[PDB]
Amino acid sequence: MNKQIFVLYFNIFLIFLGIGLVIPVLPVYLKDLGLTGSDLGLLVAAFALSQMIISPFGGTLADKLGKKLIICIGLILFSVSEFMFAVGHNFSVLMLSRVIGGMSAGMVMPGVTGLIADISPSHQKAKNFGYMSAIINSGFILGPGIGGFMAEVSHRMPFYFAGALGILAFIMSIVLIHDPKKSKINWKVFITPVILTLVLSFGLSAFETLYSLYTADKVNYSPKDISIAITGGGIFGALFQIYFFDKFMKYFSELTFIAWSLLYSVVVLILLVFANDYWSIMLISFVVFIGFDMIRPAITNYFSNIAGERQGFAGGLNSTFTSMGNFIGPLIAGALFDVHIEAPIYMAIGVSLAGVVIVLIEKQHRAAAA
Amino acid sequence: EVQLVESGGGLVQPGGSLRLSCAASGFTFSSSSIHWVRQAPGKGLEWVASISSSSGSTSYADSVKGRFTISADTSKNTAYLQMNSLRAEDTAVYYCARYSRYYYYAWRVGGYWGGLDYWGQGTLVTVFNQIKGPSVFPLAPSGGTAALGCLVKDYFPEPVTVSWNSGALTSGVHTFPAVLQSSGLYSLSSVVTVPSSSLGTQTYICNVNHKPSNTKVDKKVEPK
Amino acid sequence: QMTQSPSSLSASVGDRVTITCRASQSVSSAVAWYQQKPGKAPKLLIYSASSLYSGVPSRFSGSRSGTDFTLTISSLQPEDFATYYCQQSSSSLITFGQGTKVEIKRTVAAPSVFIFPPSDSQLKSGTASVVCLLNNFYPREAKQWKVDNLQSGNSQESVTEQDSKDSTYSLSSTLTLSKADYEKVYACEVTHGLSSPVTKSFN
Repeated sequence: MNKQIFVLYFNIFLIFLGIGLVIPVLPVYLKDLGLTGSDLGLLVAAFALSQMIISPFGGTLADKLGKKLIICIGLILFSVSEFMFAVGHNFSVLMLSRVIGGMSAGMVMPGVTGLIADISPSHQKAKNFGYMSAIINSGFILGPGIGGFMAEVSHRMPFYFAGALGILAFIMSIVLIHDPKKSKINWKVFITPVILTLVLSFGLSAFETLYSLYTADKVNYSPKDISIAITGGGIFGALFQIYFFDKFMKYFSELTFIAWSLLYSVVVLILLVFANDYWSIMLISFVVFIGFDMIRPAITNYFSNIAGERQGFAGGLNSTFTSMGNFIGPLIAGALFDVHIEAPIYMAIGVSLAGVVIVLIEKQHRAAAA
Repeated sequence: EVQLVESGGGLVQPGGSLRLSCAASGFTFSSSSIHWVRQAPGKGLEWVASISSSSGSTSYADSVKGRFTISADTSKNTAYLQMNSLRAEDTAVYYCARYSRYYYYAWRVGGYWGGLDYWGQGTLVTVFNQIKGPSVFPLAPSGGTAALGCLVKDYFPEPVTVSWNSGALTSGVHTFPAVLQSSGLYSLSSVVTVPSSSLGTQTYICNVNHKPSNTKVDKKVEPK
Repeated sequence: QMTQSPSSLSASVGDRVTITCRASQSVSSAVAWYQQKPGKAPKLLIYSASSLYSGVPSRFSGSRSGTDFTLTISSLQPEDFATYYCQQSSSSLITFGQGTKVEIKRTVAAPSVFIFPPSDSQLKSGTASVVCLLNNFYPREAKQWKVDNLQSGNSQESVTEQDSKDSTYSLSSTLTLSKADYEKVYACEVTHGLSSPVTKSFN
């Protein structure tokens, strides 16, 4: 398992590293190809829309025809998309690359989630999902760093590197993932987790994407200060995801843990609103994301638990609605931020309270059922 | 994709009010706002006002606050800048621009790109209305090539067009930028070169147009 | 609205140019860059990006150094000779830069000095205007009016922009006098481009 789980973690890391690889080099591509702002908005939207559309079907196909096949095809698609972006000198080629990348993500993430759920002992699933969330975050962190480090020779080298990594990951998955040994439909158990993940993503991506702008406009944070705050928050979140998430899973339930994390998030966000000092903002930023960083593995575990033999479908639903929230969040957040500097934090607090209400309602329904 | 078109600029009285319209079309995956930016003749760019497309929140420059009012109506996706108590420093070319911000989610890192993406053609606004006609004086030319020209004086305000042979001659014609005299009136000169052998071949005419006065004059330039 | 250095510079095609904009100390957000050619609206050249991402090498590269910002053009292509503005946003307002103009360099040229007498209608008008013109000279810096062998204050100078295909300037200096002063020789001296100042005279 320590070799199959490692290759699954590598696949998910590759997907989320390729996601963030494009940030440092987007203006260079726009200037080189003579693209407008409408083109930039379309290029951003295409990947997210493709992932949204493909993720549930990808998970269903992983359930039906086997997860290893869907993962391998998704890795092939990832390599094709990265190479297409590497050699693309036209807007249509770039849009096709983004679409193929979104489809590859919507095929790889549901399959990897379902397989990690399937090959895990019942007492180890939570730890594995916490590790997966930490790996996803690490890929997000390392994407832009490698993309900007390897753009000093050419703004197209990162995508050649990413395509090569996709080839290596596909070969590793073919060799190392075990072939399957052998081999719900109700749309009522999945309603609360999809609503929860959608609301939480919509309100949390709003605060995450505009954090640097908010800190620069509020407390005069230089780029190194924002980097310090982001790295401290990421270190604390990773430490809690890797070490404490599974211990909380044995003690509490998924819903109780989610509610407590959301209440902690509300408290710390309120404390962040009323902070105007440099060191106050730094110290609050260090700990303001811990509950949010632990909510994602908890939601993945809840999706896994409420499912039966449809782990891939649960992964696909999670991917679809997480990406939907992550796309719609910052767009609304920036419009609100133009009128008040504290608007994204207000959206985060509001969605946290709504999530607490949703979790409590679902817990009460469960108690009434039993 | 998006187009912004300005309208409603023209001659105004020094103290009157004037309304500018910006008609905008097109959709983008961004957060957008409509801004007004003016450029005084020969000067740089100055931001004057802004309004948000969603939850319309206005913003004004300190040098324009109180006198100007920006608004928008979303029935036809149009913005308006109503300027009252116009003063001397309000004569400029006014553009409406679209500020767009695009977002790319990646955890607590991630890109956003913002700027005035799209601009209009611009409309000229002249505040002074002390309109008076110009006076045209020829410059007598009298080597391989000599020069002759027109001298336009004591005109106001300062849209003026100078042409030679109704625009037929467009080679070696230099129209100097207008200057302000001590009397508060504008003066400029236009000079065209011509080989000395061509001085008598064809007589030279000089068309001077002052649009606010609707004054179109033609002056013949001949050697002394 | 923000200080930009230099106010105007000249360089040849293929050279590397740096424009410095002095930004606000009250906000730390990035700066957008705009390009404007004569007679047309400004055009967005560089977006305002996230503070974490600024410094990737490119033909037009923005770089934040301390509180200042720098626009670097690595290769001066012929069509990017224009005026450049920096823009900074804030809570609700927008601030523009003063503006830096980039001009094309060429070899030193001499001006064709001409003098023009007041016209007959000008004489009948009650004032006399005498113009001295310099034509097709590249170095913009050029310097006087003498009457019977030196006055200042009563003169107006107008200089044209760079020529589209020739890249030289034209200067007109106009001296205006009353009839009592005018009727009581004239000459204009130009210092440039030229080994010795050139005087053009008439009577």
